Amino acid sequence: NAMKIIFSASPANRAAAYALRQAVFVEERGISADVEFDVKDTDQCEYAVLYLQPDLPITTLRLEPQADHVMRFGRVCTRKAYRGHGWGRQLLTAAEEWATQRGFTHGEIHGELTAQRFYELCGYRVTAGPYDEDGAPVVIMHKQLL
Amino acid sequence: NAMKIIFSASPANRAAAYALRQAVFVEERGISADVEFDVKDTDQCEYAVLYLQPDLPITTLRLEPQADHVMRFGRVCTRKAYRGHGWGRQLLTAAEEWATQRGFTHGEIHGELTAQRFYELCGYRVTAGPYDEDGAPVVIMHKQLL
Repeated sequence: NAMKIIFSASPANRAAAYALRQAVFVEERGISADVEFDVKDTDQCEYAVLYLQPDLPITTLRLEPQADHVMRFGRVCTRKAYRGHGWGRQLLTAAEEWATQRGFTHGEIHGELTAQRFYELCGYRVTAGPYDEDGAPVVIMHKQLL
Repeated sequence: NAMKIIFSASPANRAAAYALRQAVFVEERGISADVEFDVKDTDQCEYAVLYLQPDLPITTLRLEPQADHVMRFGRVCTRKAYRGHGWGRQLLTAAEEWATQRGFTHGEIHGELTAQRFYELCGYRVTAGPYDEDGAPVVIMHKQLL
């Protein structure tokens, strides 16, 4: 049993991603479900999921391609018992490589202000903000992918 | 007497730019002067000014270079009696050409929500927002320069 990472729009992988987001954003943190789950969540949307076992997804992000070869990584979260062990960082490092393989040259993050330093260690920089949306501070960050 | 456009950090051109901004942002629209005039306003900062005559500046913008060959155009305004005749648009078209000559490949605007369509006609697109800062809605816009 090795740790595994999956990029795809399948029913099963899609389910894993929704289950993580429902537990963390909606239930644990009290965000409205019609805010968390949005018009971009279709059958065609691809998600990145990291599994310790086949029945145990632990961290996830949503792939959101933009114009001009910019990839945005969104809906980022980690199962509570597994936070603080570098799994999110491992997932992101793999998602960057997946994106460059498909011709994107820049990563893009709309992160919570409190996560600024984390993303700076991964090589992102603020290009706009802080501002405010849905009630709390956000910063726009970019990184050149190589 | 031809219309003239000037790009520079000289006392005289700098003065023209401050006079326009003081009249429009501070006096006409009631923004705090320590908000309008900021830490970027040094002797080394370059401004773009359009003159009908040598004693008559009518529209202006501030040159704000960013990392990675992105030029931001800021502190944009036009003398009241001369609004709505395309002068701002003429200035911007000239500032884009000035920037490409110096190796910048992208224009960047942080505009008021109400100006979205104007900038779209000039070839910009929203890449982030709307949000809110200093009390009112802003959108982040980009354009490829050619």
